[PDB]
Amino acid sequence: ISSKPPVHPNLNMDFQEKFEAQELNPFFADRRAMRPPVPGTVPRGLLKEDTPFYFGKTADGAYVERIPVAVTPELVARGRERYNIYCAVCHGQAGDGQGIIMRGNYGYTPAPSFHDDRLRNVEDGYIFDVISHGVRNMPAYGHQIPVADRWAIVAYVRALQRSQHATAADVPEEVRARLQGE
Amino acid sequence: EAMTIFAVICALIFPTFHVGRVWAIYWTLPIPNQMEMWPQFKSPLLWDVFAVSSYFIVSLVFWYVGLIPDLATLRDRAALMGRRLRAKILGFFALGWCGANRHWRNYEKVYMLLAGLATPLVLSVHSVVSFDFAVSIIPGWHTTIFPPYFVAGAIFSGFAMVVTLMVIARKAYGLENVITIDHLEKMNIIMLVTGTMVGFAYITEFFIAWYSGVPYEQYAFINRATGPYAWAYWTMMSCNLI
Amino acid sequence: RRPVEKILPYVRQPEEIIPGIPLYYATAMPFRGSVRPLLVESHEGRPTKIEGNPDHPLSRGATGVFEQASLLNLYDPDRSQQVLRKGEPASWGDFVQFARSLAAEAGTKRLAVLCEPSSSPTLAALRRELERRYAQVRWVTYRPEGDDHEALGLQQAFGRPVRARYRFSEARVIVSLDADFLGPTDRNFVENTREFAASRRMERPEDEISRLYVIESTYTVTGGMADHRLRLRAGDIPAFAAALAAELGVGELREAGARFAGHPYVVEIARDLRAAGARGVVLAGETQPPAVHALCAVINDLLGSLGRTVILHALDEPATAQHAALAELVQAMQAGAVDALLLLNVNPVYDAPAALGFAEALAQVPEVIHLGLHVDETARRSTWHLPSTHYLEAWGDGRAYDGTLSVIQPLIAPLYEAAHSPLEVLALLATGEEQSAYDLVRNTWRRLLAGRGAFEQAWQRVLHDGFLPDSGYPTVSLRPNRQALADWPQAAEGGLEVVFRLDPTVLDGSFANNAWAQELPDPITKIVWDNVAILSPKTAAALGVKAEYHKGVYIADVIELSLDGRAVELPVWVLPGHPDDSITVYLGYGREITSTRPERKTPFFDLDDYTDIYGHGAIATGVGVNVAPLRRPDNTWVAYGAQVRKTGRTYKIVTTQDHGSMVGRPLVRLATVEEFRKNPDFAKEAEPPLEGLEPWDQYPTLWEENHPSKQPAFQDSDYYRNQWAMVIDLNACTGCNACIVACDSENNIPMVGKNEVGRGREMHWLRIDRYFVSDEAHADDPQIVVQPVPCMHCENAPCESVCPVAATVHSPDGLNEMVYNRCIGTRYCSNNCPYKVRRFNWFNWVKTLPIQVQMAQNPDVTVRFRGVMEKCTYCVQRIREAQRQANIEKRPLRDGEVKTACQQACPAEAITFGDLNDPNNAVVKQRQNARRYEMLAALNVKPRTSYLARITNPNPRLLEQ
Amino acid sequence: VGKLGLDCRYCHNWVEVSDKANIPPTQTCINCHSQILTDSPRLQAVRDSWATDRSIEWVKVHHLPDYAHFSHASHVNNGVGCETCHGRIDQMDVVRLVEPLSMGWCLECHRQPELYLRPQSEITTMGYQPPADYIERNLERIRKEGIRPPTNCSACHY
Amino acid sequence: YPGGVALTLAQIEAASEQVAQDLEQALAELEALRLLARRDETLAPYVAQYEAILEAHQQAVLEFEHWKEQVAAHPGDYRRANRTLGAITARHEALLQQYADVAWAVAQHVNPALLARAYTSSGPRFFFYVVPPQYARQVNEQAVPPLQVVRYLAAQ
Ligand code: HEC
Ligand code: HEC
Ligand code: HEC
Ligand code: HEC
Ligand code: HEC
Ligand code: HEC
Ligand code: SF4
Ligand code: SF4
Ligand code: SF4
Ligand code: F3S
Repeated sequence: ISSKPPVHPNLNMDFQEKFEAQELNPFFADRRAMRPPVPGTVPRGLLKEDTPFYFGKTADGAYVERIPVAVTPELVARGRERYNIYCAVCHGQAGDGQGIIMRGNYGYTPAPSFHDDRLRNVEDGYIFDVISHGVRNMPAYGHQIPVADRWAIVAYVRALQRSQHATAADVPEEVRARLQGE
Repeated sequence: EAMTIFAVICALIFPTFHVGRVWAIYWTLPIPNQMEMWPQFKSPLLWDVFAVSSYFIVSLVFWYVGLIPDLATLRDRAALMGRRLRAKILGFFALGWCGANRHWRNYEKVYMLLAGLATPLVLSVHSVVSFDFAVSIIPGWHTTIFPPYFVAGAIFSGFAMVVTLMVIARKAYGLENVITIDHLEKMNIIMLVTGTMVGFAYITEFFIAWYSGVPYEQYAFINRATGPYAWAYWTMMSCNLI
Repeated sequence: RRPVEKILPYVRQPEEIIPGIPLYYATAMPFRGSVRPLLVESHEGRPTKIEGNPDHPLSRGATGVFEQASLLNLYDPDRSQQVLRKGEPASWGDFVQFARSLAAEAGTKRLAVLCEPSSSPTLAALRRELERRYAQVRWVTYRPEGDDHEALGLQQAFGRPVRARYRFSEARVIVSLDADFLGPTDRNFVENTREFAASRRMERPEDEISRLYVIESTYTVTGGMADHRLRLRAGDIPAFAAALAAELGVGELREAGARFAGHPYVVEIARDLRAAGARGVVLAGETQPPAVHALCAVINDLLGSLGRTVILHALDEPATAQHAALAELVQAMQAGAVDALLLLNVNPVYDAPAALGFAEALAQVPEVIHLGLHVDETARRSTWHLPSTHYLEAWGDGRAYDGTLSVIQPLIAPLYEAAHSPLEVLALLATGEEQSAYDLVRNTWRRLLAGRGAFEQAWQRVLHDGFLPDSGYPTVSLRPNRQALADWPQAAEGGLEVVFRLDPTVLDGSFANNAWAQELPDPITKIVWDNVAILSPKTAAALGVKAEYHKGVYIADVIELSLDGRAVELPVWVLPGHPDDSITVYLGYGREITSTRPERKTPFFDLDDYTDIYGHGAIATGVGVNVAPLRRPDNTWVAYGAQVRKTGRTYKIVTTQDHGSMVGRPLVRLATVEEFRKNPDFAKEAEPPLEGLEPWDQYPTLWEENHPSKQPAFQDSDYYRNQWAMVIDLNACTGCNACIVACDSENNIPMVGKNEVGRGREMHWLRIDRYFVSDEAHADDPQIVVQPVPCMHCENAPCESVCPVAATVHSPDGLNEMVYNRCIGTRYCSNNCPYKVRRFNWFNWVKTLPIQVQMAQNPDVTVRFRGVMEKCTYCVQRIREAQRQANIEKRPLRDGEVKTACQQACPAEAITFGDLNDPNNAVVKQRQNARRYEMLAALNVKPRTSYLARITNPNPRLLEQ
Repeated sequence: VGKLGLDCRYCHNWVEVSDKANIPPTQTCINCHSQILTDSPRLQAVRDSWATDRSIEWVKVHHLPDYAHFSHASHVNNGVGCETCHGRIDQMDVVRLVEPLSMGWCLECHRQPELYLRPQSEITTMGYQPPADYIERNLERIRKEGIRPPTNCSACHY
Repeated sequence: YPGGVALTLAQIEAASEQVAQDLEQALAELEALRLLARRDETLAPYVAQYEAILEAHQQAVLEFEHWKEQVAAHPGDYRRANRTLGAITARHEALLQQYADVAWAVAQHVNPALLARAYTSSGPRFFFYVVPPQYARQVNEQAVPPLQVVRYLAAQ
């Protein structure tokens, strides 16, 4: 209600003189606290130890046929969940039934259904790279999402591809209620 | 109690001000505050607050009640002989005084009450302000005789100022017929009582260093006599004893 | 009412890093002609604290004092904002066009450098890529405080250049011979420290222990944590070592050491070393002529120890003779032969004695070009002064001392526009545009990678791992057969010794504008903010000066020492350790600094001068007097001919300790291996338990049934699982004094000024107090002890009881955590505690803190406001991020998932910190050890950090006494 | 949210694993507002910001002081929802911060938790009515999951 | 403060029974450890390293009655059940966790590898961009035994 910044009497230690990440820094050109890193720098614990598990550009061939990790369904649990938060928005919960954005009459590029056979036989390391690096019209998401999620998401996809090539098809979708909002 | 109450004012400012964060001292009070927080009652710095915030009050209310017949007298004079007709209207602190039987008996037992009910508080106020020292682990403080001692210090300090006020309240603006010099005579005994009761403790301090002290408490009082503050303790004890 | 302080996140998200959580980049740290390893936190690509590289076995995860202050050198104010030409801050873009046109069409051009000592292949290879074009590049490595002098003594001894490594775990008995092997001033401070400490670490009722025999000329930190130390003027330690070896059997050698045939400490150790062949060591310090180091080679070869003094062949670098080049440089300055003068990281106007002139030549020559970090005395006198990057923006390469071949991760962009790191500048001289150091550096490795995997699997691996593994030079054998035996008669005498020596907290003044280091007590004497002269009472009582104090502030006389008509004065302080006719004047501390920021006056109603330590100027001004120019550059640590003049201006000198020499008190309780062999229960015997009552820890109070540990509300959290405690293997604790500085950076603090600390307040939480113990003042044998003292976070805890405003509590796990919010400042939190460790934010030092250092205070802890206490907290901050990380995912806390700052920095693995009630951890082994030294346990306090005593190890008789 | 059906982990990433979860970068809007709208006079700051380096000048709310730290992941992974603490955002054009986020309310959960905590199955569901027999269905998790909330000074104030 | 103390009194009982069933298991393992590693290790501190917890675990049983009976005696104070339950589960999960840390060393010497089924073994916090701990807690919970740790070593 009280539309202004409210009265806090003792401002001694609210806004500490030091500044945490994602906070204003009144020194630099870009008013910002992060000061991003120089290229080439490397952490202590995030080397591309096993390139399969971090990349698909893994052998002389730049893509990988299969998931390297032994895949329990608990990995796929995150796959389902992680799909329906930052990947079912557009490709949709069913892959082909396009999500709210594309079914929303908008100026966006329509994406291909995962159920198309051209996607049902692809190097899984590529579909991984689709997340880490992006595609012609589509952004990346591995810029922000964890990398194990980049795998769990794929097992759900490759399983969701295996929905088709079987008569477990035509999943019910709740999109219309989302177009309305109520 | 003037000489007490104003001392308590210029006293209480220090606990409010030798702290660094004055503004955040209302947390010390047991108000149900903006969160589920309350003070710590194992702390004599808090006992000091309730004590002085009661001792400013009880000594006042016992002084204010002490001076009701004055306001009666002055309210009675303001009409017939005094400053103004509107000093009477200022003297409503009389609180409908007439000096009657029905409540004067009560005034006596109340003056008895606060006498037997502020002394148990006085012996707790300065004792609290001594408990803050002696409760500690320091050897020069943990010695247990201090609360009676500092109290005797309060005697041997307070009357040591009242006489400074009475002398100067006896020369120019004085009451030869009411402030009899025989009063100050019988006054300095209860000073001189603590002129020696204060002295006996210095012996105990200076004794227990030789009797069963920690090897630090052994050193703690050798410091007092021999060390940086030889200017203080040699002359101080001698000043307060000679 | 409050502000609306915004949040400005990324735009072009770097994928690896994330906002809230740091991630550890693996840099290096150059100094003194070598490069310690390191490991940063790098909160969102901003460095906040440095740490050790646990993979690199040379260090095994440790960081001495000299690094953590460099972290603040990075974030200094008044560094190199603008490029200065002539002294004017004019502009950069003209300089590149200028210097480029100078460089490409130059020809001969006769340039000179006066570099910082390289210790890196990119530098040494670019030197060749440079010298390919321009004819004569004199290329003097101006070593700080002249030639290292450990190496020049050995180029003839072995016939070729070489450096040693000095294991000390395979070796027990060590005659130091002035060697500050355990000295933060010296190099390889870890491997000297650790495997020496392990020799001192017993974990048994008796074990074989080092038993060094130090014979220093000036009382130094290595001589403290030591046994049978001796005081003997430098310039005569050669005469000491002369009669030494004659009592061992190498040669006659009698004439130099004329008067030490039958000295006790000589004839004592001689039989021992010959009796300890594969275990005895003979070191040699830096205050000598090089024949001492020949003797360090002759006897140590003859002694039989080669695997114990591990020896390693440098890359053909013997040519570091300070006379041979630096004079020979200015001999070309005065002839107009040399034109350009490309300084890199140095202040030779500050340094570089007048006996061999520099400034007289500097003003002769134009085209001067000083690359530089500060602006001190060389920028002001040059015609071009580049700004310089710190090593954090260099892409530098660098060798660890004598071993591996590391490489820096640069963490932050150049904080200041146009910093232009020295390496690419040195390549900017190579007739091209400014070489991208990222691509420049890489071009060397392919010629020298020595790894069959290509870069993007090797470069990524080394930039990750912090060290190129297989490197480390090949190990030479015995070359000497008594070659270097012909520079003896330099044992000259007849005058006061004026020896120089670098304090652990500063190194040739190159890190003076550095508060964490500048307000760092020296370990010898808790001195801060002034250079000094330390000496004996017998000379003082024969000279006429004192360290008198009638206010607990140490008012001090002066000296006005005078060498060749180049006299200056300084405070004289006194120590009962040093010998006759000798003073150890420490360097740095006289380094004039020129400020860009204002003095920041505020009204007289407001305090700024006492708080604004960065106000009156930058830091390095007037903190002491400059002393480097006085010496003679021949054996350029020592000096004669100081016509002392006890003059006036007798001003203050400030310390934290302010005193010393406990009166036989139970605070260190040293003990012998003889006594330790007799009564392992002696840490308690000083104040044992009572007539028939329990052992002291776990001793019941009056209350045991209503004790809060028996009540739920203290017991009910996600914490009681792991009680925390922090022992200290005091046997290896000597005044490294890095136990402090990591506390200062991890759990942030402000600094304090001379004008303020004089009244005795210092916001260093971890006191590192030293103490002296003599045999009731028998021969004035000091026999020091050092011991840190954080807030042993008690159980009974008087302080907790006493905050009325409940700003203290025995938090779960022995932690007694302070809150910097709830307190009010009545300070009786502190007065209770026997250990006056509840420091107090007296003034608001952080409010006056500038827009530069604020990068440094780490973004995880509560910086504190005026009127608030503070203390150790066991570096709780990294308990929280760990225990929280275990609350997410069900787990315990490992033996080493968490490492405190006092732990992770102390290179001697003294502090261990592993959670109590977790029996597999090191603490339960180090607490269950016999000497669970419980400091002032007698007050029934029951604290954690139940640390250990020292066991000094004397010698059987052997004519010792 | 209310008519695009996004859950909260999309652009408020690092709330499951971090402490003090992030407001998104500008890049997130560039996932879709690079080529979905390209018209409005409402976010020319955004398009320019991706085309420049000045990040989006975001104000914030809920700014409890920076001497009392906090961690969403410590809560969210252990089953606490945004309806309880940050309010029902699904119909919120601009943030009301309907909860105070002060200590006296911050602590009512750490003394009386089981009135609030979620089963972790679809925690970010603004239209969540909990079941009946909610409490006893929850305490069986505190008995098993063993959460043991904090009551002390050590937790957030340091 | 929903409905008083009597609600929580069912679950606090459900904790103490887990302890009582673990009196059997811990003391059973204390037999088995003496049987499994008779002489395959130092065992002189290391067996008593496992016993030292046991006198504490049994001591808390008599307490868990006293803790609990102080609650069920008067059900009119909600600010004791949440605390007694927060104490029990911590004093319980600790002793479960302390048994494990002493029991994983058993495998650490019998097997040269303290197994990859040891702990969550997730990693540091900056190893969340690759491996959120969410994955790890579903590894640790669904793989690691609380007190089937040495009976697991009967398979070895
Ligand atoms: C899912 C259940 C949650 C989401 C999504 C978010 N929160 Fe939290 N939250 C809380 C506080 C007191 C803060 C302020 C942080 C600080 O000042 O240090 C926050 C912060 C956020 C933010 C960003 C705003 C910021 O940078 O300060 C976001 C996007 C956010 N939260 C989303 C409090 C709580 C809380 C009560 C315990 C809960 C359960 C959550 N937050 C959970 C969620
Ligand atoms: C979330 C995790 C995902 C996943 C698994 C995929 N996408 Fe997309 N995507 C979008 C569009 C418009 C395209 C077409 C690009 C073009 O026409 O040039 C794509 C492309 C793909 C592919 C095809 C790659 C190939 O093998 O040829 C795949 C496998 C794929 N995507 C998977 C649009 C979007 C979105 C709209 C904003 C979002 C969100 C995503 N994609 C996210 C994902
Ligand atoms: C991106 C597409 C978003 C989605 C989907 C959700 N949030 Fe949001 N949130 C976003 C931004 C850019 C901001 C900044 C506020 C502004 O000034 O516009 C926010 C804000 C919040 C906040 C308040 C944070 C603050 O500014 O102090 C909260 C608590 C929050 N968001 C939570 C939240 C939840 C629970 C969501 C899904 C249920 C959600 N957000 C959607 C970006 C985006
Ligand atoms: C794809 C998933 C989207 C992401 C990611 C973000 N937004 Fe969005 N936004 C999206 C749509 C389909 C719409 C239009 C729906 C409608 O009701 O018209 C919007 C709308 C907005 C608007 C309103 C524009 C106006 O009315 O002037 C704004 C201000 C907006 N979006 C902002 C915004 C920001 C700042 C985002 C990242 C933090 C963001 N959106 C993400 C689809 C998507
Ligand atoms: C429910 C309504 C909660 C509110 C409101 C707050 N917290 Fe919480 N917190 C909650 C639970 C259920 C738990 C325990 C989870 C477990 O498995 O242990 C917690 C725990 C914490 C911790 C844990 C300690 C740590 O990991 O560092 C902290 C620091 C914490 N909570 C902080 C916190 C703050 C600062 C809050 C309000 C400002 C707050 N919590 C509210 C549940 C709830
Ligand atoms: C979270 C885990 C907390 C716990 C447990 C405790 N405190 Fe708290 N406190 C917390 C917050 C987020 C706030 C901010 C409220 C506001 O006013 O905006 C506070 C507040 C205080 C204060 C007042 C500070 C002020 O600026 O007014 C005090 C003095 C304080 N808290 C003390 C305190 C103590 C002593 C606690 C246990 C020992 C404690 N708090 C618990 C967060 C949390
Ligand atoms: S414990 Fe402290 S003083 Fe001792 S060596 Fe380590 S850092 Fe230095
Ligand atoms: S030693 Fe001092 S700071 Fe440490 S717990 Fe005890 S009283 Fe508190
Ligand atoms: S724990 Fe931190 S604050 Fe405490 S003494 Fe050690 S390093 Fe310093
Ligand atoms: S006594 Fe207490 S109120 Fe603060 S100043 Fe000290 S912790």
